[PDB]
Amino acid sequence: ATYAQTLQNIPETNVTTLDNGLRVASEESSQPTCTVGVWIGAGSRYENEKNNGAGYFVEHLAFKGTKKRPCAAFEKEVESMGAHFNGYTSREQTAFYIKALSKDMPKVVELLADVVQNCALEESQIEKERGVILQELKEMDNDMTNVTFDYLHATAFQGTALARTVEGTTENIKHLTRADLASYIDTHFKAPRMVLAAAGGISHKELVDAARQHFSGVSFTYKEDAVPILPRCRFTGSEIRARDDALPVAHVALAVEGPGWADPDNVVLHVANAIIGRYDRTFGGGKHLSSRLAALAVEHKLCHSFQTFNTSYSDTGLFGFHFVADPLSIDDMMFCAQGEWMRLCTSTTESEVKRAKNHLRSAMVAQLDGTTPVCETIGSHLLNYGRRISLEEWDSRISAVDARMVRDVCSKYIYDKCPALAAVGPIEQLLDYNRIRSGMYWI
Amino acid sequence: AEPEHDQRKRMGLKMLLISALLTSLLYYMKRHKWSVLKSRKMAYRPPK
Ligand SMILES: CCCCCCCCO[C@@H]1O[C@H](CO)[C@@H](O)[C@H](O)[C@H]1O
Repeated sequence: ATYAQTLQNIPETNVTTLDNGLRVASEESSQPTCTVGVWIGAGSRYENEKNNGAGYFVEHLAFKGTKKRPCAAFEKEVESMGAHFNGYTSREQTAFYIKALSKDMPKVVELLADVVQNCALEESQIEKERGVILQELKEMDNDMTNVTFDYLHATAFQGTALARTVEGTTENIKHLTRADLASYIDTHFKAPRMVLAAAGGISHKELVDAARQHFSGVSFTYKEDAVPILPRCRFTGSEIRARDDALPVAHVALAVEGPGWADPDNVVLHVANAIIGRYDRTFGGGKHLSSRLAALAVEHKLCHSFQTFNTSYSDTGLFGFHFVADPLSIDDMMFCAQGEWMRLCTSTTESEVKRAKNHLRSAMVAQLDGTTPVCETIGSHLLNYGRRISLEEWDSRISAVDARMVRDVCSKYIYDKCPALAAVGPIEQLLDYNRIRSGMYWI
Repeated sequence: AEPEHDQRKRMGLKMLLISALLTSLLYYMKRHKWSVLKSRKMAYRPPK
């Protein structure tokens, strides 16, 4: 049994659209347990200055019970069947999903539909989750890594929809209303923009049947069933420096604008980041790690960790890197990093890519390690690519990447581009955008 | 008294033209780099 075959033999992902526009998809395995959920095309990006944070406030009440079955009951009914209910919300994607035995696949589907369609929004609950969210913000404020990425966006997409935090403003959360929340749900949570995805020991048909049964609400006007295209977000080469010598370490993130979900280059871009990779003081590979940056990081104690990323979006993205270092090793670190980006554009080797690829292949495969992760991949590919891309395909696209190709793309997206940078902490040694800008050319 | 008279003046001409051209250029370049600072904005955000 060869990798090649094990791929072809992976069951297909069934996709059928109901009448109201909702899409039901799923991957059936011989597993007794499963994961089903609805992945929505909503999020902070879809918010505005006045309702920024609603989608998150909503996330906080999605589980506090619906109208048909209030808090106590809703909770009790789920716990008692051993099901796990989780969910999240990003800038361009929200989702609620459940983990339970395939045997309850339908009762689950019912629950889901009841959550997205009939959230309680009990006036009394709101005022409580309001105090709660307010607390979550203070705790998250102490997580430099996310405070940084937020700032990164804040400036990389400054002045636009994407420049907003998923959680939202302090004011916004202090004043949002039963109304605004209701409105958000009734405006965004709609069939054509939703996907009921599932994976495990489920029958597509048993699923799609149970789907037609609880996801009814048919639309009348043409407006109701066309998916609204968002106004574009403008990238801006710029920097934001939140200094505080009182923090023990410094955080730095640098990025150029990304291509966006649909673009094929994204594959090569990922193949690229596979070369630079990532490090963190607990990798035992140490000085022998294959990643040049990681080595230098070790050889010269350049940092505590670092990661490359290719955060994609519908019409844009962020391709860059982030690293945590001590106040006095920020510069060398940055210097070396930008060096590697330059190496990508001008002197990548076949040897490098060959490996990067295998690392990437193993990566995609591991992204589907369980039911939740698979369901999460289905819920996403549809929402973003409009269909499902099977490992069999991914692999072919990845296998086709060669040095000469990695070079061209990276050059196309990195070389001589004005980057967006965010620094937090004791960042005095890292300095001058100008200097950083010139680290954007000549190997 | 000074045979270079004409050549000296012909050079002065060239010197000015180049000079005016080169200066303008380097002014733009100087400004271009500095812009990063000139427009820079800051704020004081204590956890007050
Ligand atoms: C600020 C920089 C100023 C340099 C200006 C260069 C002008 C000198 O150029 C001179 O012009 C003379 C006149 O024809 C020629 O005879 C000389 O050979 C030539 O070198």
